[PDB]
Amino acid sequence: TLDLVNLGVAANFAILSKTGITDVYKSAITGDVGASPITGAAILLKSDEVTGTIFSVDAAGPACKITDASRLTTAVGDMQIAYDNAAGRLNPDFLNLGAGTIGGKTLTPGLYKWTSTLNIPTDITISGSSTDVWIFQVAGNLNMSSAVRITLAGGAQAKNIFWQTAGAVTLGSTSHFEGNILSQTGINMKTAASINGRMMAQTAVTLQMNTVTIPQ
Ligand SMILES: [Cl-]
Ligand SMILES: [Cl-]
Ligand SMILES: [Cl-]
Repeated sequence: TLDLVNLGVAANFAILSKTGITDVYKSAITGDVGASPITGAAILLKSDEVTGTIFSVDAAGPACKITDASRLTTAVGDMQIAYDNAAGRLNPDFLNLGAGTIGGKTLTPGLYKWTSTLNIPTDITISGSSTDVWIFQVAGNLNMSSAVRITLAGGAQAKNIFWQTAGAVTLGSTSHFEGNILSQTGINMKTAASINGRMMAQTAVTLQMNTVTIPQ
């Protein structure tokens, strides 16, 4: 059975980036948010958008920010460790499933790899037990089209789903994502898309009136 990806201190964040968090008011984020090593001024959220704590590396940022460089440095390091962990998993159960487009599929537990960009243009289901683990390795971008829902079935839990992407992630408007995202570049959400999962970007996270909830 596939091991979880240990997020370390990054597990405590709904959104964690390295070059900031952009936002088209109003979003609704549940969980802590942070960015490092960029200045906290690059976190463009307000306090009424975040249920939790906004962490900054310095004295800049939203009014409600907490300055804690050492925690952010550990979280971002742990985020990098998790990204490398997840990208380093060997012996995939699936390789280039659906030839890079996977609309309509039901995904069972395991390690999946794509040597291209992955597209999700219609609804999909992730199906498994409450202890099963999915790891999706994407060597290109990860795209999901407008209004696409990812449905969880059989007891599958968002906290046991990990998406590792070497390129940028784009979630289209009204879409609904499930699982943790470890992006090597950005994670870009569009108008009123939602995610039950974490947004861990090694560049920036950009939002447009999104709902972001940390997995329970
Ligand atoms: Cl850092
Ligand atoms: Cl990769
Ligand atoms: Cl846009």
